[PDB]
Amino acid sequence: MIIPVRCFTCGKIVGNKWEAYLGLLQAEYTEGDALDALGLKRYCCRRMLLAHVDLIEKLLNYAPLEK
Amino acid sequence: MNAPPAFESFLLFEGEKKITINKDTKVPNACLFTINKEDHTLGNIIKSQLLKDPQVLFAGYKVPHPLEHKIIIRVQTTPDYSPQEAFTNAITDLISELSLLEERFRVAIKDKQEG
Amino acid sequence: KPSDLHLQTGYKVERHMCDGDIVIFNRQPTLHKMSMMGHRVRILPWSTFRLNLSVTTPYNADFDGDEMNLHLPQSLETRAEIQELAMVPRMIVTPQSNRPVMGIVQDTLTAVRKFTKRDVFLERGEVMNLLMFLSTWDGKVPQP
Amino acid sequence: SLKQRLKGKEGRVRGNLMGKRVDFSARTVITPDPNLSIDQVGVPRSIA
Amino acid sequence: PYANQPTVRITELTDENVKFIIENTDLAVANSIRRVFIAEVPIIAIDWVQIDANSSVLHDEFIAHRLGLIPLTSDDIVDKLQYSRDCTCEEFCPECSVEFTLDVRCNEDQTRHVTSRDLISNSPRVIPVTSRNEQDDILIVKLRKGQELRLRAYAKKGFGKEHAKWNPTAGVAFEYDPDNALRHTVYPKPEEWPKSEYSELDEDESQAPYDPNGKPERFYYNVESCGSLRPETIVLSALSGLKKKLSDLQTQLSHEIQSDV
Amino acid sequence: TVINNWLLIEGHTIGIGDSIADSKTYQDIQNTIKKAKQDVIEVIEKAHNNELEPTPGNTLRQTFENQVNRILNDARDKTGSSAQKSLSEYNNFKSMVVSGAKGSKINISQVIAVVGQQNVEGKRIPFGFKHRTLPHFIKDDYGPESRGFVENSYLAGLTPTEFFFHAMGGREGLIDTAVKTAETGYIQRRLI
Amino acid sequence: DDEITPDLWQEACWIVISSYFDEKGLVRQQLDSFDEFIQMSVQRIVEDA
Amino acid sequence: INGSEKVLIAQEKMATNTVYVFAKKDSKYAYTGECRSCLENSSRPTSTIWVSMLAR
Amino acid sequence: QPMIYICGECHTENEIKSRDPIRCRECGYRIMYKKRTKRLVVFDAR
Amino acid sequence: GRICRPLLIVEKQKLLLKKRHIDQLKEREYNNYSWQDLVASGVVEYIDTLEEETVMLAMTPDDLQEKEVAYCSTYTHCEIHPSMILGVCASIIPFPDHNQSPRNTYQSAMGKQAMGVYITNFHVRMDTLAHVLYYPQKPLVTTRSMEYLRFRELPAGINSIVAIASYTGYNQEDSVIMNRSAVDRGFFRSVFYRSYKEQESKKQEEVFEKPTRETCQGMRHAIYDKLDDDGLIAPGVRVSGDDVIIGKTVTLPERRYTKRDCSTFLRTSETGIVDQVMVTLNQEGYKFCKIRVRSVRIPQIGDKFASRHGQKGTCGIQYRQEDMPFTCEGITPDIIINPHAIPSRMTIGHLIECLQGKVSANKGEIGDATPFNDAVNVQKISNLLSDYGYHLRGNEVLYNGFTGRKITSQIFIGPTYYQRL
RNA sequence: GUGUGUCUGGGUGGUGG
Ligand SMILES: [Mg+2]
Ligand SMILES: [Zn+2]
Ligand SMILES: [Zn+2]
Ligand SMILES: [Zn+2]
Repeated sequence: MIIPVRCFTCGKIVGNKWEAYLGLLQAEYTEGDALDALGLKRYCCRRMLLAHVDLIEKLLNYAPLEK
Repeated sequence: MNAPPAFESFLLFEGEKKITINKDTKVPNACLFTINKEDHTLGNIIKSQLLKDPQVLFAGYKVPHPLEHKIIIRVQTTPDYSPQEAFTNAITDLISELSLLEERFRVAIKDKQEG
Repeated sequence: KPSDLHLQTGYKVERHMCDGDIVIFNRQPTLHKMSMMGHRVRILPWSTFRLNLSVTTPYNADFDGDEMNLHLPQSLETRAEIQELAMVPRMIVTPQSNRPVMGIVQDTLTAVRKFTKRDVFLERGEVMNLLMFLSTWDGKVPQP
Repeated sequence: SLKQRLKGKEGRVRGNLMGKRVDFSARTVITPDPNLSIDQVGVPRSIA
Repeated sequence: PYANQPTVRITELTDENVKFIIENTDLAVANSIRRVFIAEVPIIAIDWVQIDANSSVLHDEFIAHRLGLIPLTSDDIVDKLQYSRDCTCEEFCPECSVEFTLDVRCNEDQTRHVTSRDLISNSPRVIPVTSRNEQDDILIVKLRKGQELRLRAYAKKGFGKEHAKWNPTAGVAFEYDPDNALRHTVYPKPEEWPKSEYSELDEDESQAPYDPNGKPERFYYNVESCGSLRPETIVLSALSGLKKKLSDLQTQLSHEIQSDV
Repeated sequence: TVINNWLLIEGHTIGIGDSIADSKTYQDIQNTIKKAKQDVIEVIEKAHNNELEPTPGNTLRQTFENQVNRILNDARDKTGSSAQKSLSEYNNFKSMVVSGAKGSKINISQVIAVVGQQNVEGKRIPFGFKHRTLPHFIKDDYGPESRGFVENSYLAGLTPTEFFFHAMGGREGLIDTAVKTAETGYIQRRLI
Repeated sequence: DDEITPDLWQEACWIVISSYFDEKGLVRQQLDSFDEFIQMSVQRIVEDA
Repeated sequence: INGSEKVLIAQEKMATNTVYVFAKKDSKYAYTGECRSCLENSSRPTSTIWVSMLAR
Repeated sequence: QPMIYICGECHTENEIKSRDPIRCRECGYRIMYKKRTKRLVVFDAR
Repeated sequence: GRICRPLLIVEKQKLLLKKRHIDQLKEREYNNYSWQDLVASGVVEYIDTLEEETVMLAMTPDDLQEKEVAYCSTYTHCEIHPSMILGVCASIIPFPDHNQSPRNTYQSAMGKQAMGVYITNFHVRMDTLAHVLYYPQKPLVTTRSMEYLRFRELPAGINSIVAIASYTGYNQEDSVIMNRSAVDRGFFRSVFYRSYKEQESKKQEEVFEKPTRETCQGMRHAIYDKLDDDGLIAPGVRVSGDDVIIGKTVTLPERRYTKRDCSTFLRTSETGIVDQVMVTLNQEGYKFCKIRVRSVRIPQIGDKFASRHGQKGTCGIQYRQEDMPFTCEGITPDIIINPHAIPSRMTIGHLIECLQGKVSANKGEIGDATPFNDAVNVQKISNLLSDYGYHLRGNEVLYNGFTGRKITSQIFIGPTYYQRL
């Protein structure tokens, strides 16, 4: 539901790359070009940052059970 | 539930030996080296260095079970040349080669930063 | 108390199942004689029973979630009769068709076909590596 | 009734006399292990 | 009979990866060096967390697992640190551990990112990799208003053989004999195979002529660190660790030889 | 043990390249299919215009269906022969099959050349609708595509009509298994 | 000009399907059956009684 | 229903008010005509009527 | 002894004693949640 | 009770649907031009099964072209898309037309057992059984049908690099070998939620409390001090089998044993961390509690896995990263599956999914695997992959993990969607 | 200066091999 810290296959850190990827997409860069600009050359990491679903945002819509 | 502890692939239990020397009885000058808590990393280098030795006529390593953590190294040598000291020779030559490679890598990175 | 734990001859101790114990290994539906067979126990870490790939054929067993029923014979008489009657080697050949019920399968079969080809030539070190996975080897390296 | 107790497959004869539930038995999924012999079976620690 | 004379030729020394060539050595030695890169280079990663507040949607094991995967600058601390099992302290002592603290409360009506900046270290040399002085930080969890996360975590020395979080590398590109001279791999249609980057061949040729006397001699590496250690330090620590492994085995073998004769 | 440890060196795979053939083989497959459809069209024309003479021991529908089945069986045999003849020694499907480990030459033909004729209860796809198999077909269409003959292979991809017909055949297989289990169970219990 | 070419057909039909699923949804049969029962069938049973 | 998420599964019943003719063999009728007939807007229990002809 | 629950809606802390009606102190909600334990929570960061 | 589906309407061998409808539908969120307007425009209509008997149905608009004999020249209706004949679960399958139909049936059955985020408010619900994956991913190879099944925002598996090879014989008989190092990095980690419920009652009378051996009869020798003073485990408490999860005592009609202990215990084989405890009142006013127990499940040997094509398989051995084979770029497989599982099962959709996933991951794109798309075939994907420096058939020169000797046969390796059952 | 009671009997549905 949240971006994994490490790529499953090789172990490159991709926990810091989700927000930069979203910013590049908002900058009308093609997701292939966005992934290229983030240095993810191995297609394992491209899969990592490309197939991720940002479901933690949907969970944040619900109220906390205690404040 | 029955998952083994993660450390157990490299930590020796309370009491057993790291390596054991067993004589093979069906062939002379043949021994089975039982190294505990080890894998293909040491097995392949020791086997390859033994294969480089001309006084060795057999050298092989085997991991009996991937869920277990021991290797069996079988060495057969010329009648004068005992396989135990052949194994010692292999480890010594490997240490020397690794140290030489390390020092050369160190001077290589030194030169690369220097130009 | 340790006075209770003092064993004497004639007592019976219910020890846990150690290695080499004989068990009857059954898979439903129990169709033919080879559907339940005697097996020797080897202790292994994880939570699944483990089988050699050859016995998957007499059991008609796959590894896509198949479960299996183990039975531990309790008396030494029952253990001995399972050992003398129902062990896997003792029943390789089935009476229903007088042919072996179990054989070489899948990976081993394709690789042994690829292995026995006339063009397969093995280097010395490869021969050393393969020769030591032979439990019946006499230790004499053959002439190339 | 008594006839219902005796007649069924889950009844008394076929359900409790001919075949019955037994002690000293285990069940868990099976996985391959080419390193074992054909007569050997891997067993988990908890089951043993 | 005796050791080889392995020469080294380094082609790339970026701060994230090292590309180098080893000649005059065996295939087994090179592959074992690769294995030691992956699994037998000790680094420091979080392996003990104590959560005393977690109102986040991610449960405690989720947060702990994410924390363990965050890389820490392991340079020069791992040399002097000790394994936690090997240390005499009943707790996590500084000579065998590094304490990390995190306490993030989201009192704002906008979403709070619990980045790797919130992992506050008790030592300056070891810190999360992104904190070193451009590049974004590692997201532990997202917090809305009212949710907190308080935890005290310790980082201990460990190697990849126990857990993947202690792996210092991310992708070890090991390759030898690009032109297929040894024919260790057989192409049914060699023309439709892309040339390797280290290929010495021209565009006309598909693969090199076969050489029976040839053996694997030149090995091509590309060790890409995840930032925890410098890649050159990764290679040197790997060599030293493999050497010390062999030394320990030799010492034990000599002890058994003494005990036997 | 020995054979697996050598398989570490040799290795053994299966992939897309093993399910493909050169341009010549695919041209031959398409030509064989086209000739088969031409023969079926000619037999259909003969039956409609009554040049086709019924064979003894059966009716006119049985004669027509038997001839259509012969033509399509010949087409499947020729396409399978062409596909198998096109294989290389490095083909992994061929390796799995000739070793007898798993698969069959029929599986190779279905994957590479032609899936073949889909059958329901031993005959072609019935006219579930009024005189047609699907609403996409003309009434009284006895051609191959209309009655379940899957021209394409598993590599090229089944057309949706062929997908539905293949689903019907698979459903028949599943139902047969489901009833067979209970029937044989009772027979076995009585026998023991 | 007032026609869809083959190259444009795929995006057109998927737009049509997207519109359908945006409107009807996936469980429309159950909701519609229950709505009909509540709105009409209960009243019809009561009046018919 | 009592905290349990229940789902009603659609039941595939034979259509009503429509005459169907089936080849009910292995019986003393040859052809039969079934009409499961129910009246609209009250759903009184179906009064199926079969019309059949003898076999000879 | 001073058992604390949490309202599902108000997220308020309520001192509810044994065999008491389950009522919020503000909105009177019927559903209450327990606070996280105090003993010790430790996970090896795997 | 009549069943019907929408279909486009064909008149004079032309689609009544024109470019104007699509142009309006593109602005659907703006000018509220809905599917209802399309129905009212006379462009689509619902055709019953009985009506379907007498229609002349066109598979696709290019089937309407009169460049030849044209088969039929009186088409009355046209399918919107042939992929719409598939149900919910069959829509998940990529390239279902490249598979044997029993495999598609098995995947339809097994898609209902795959793990994932079953609902967005799962932390609120107190279902008796619940499985949630740590890191679900939308499939790289995606059919357009599950754009509307909510699959790309509630996915049920992970895109994983599988290599179809016979590595060590532990993947035989439909079994898999998976990367232990990947599993440590969160690959297919999931959480199992178990909920218990209990009600107190008065007729005798029973209450929630922390029982004591001096006033309760016949309890078990389990730690009752895990409970709070009200007889309920607090959240964040590790709990094992035969541990009291709810402390409940019933009074007896008629010392040491004035009450009988009727406490509910955790299931004997189950362990976990208590994560959510709720106390409320039932319909008739008695106290009623629900306790959710959280158990993190690491993928281990024996856990069942399945592709999207009926390629089920229990996990065999797990090898660490160094033991697993690797490409020239250091890309180990996440899973290794046996090649023998393919030929008898005909799951060519598995291979095409791997090829398309490789192309998509290298391209930075999401591949289309809508079943009856003529625009996509194996050759175009192969040419695409060859443009990215890989072998066009998805094969690679793998290296042995134990020895570093490059394997003689080039292994087929690529990303494909996998599911944990 | 100790220690056994573990809600049965039916029905319905789903599932695995
Ligand atoms: Mg079965
Ligand atoms: Zn990666
Ligand atoms: Zn210490
Ligand atoms: Zn409230």
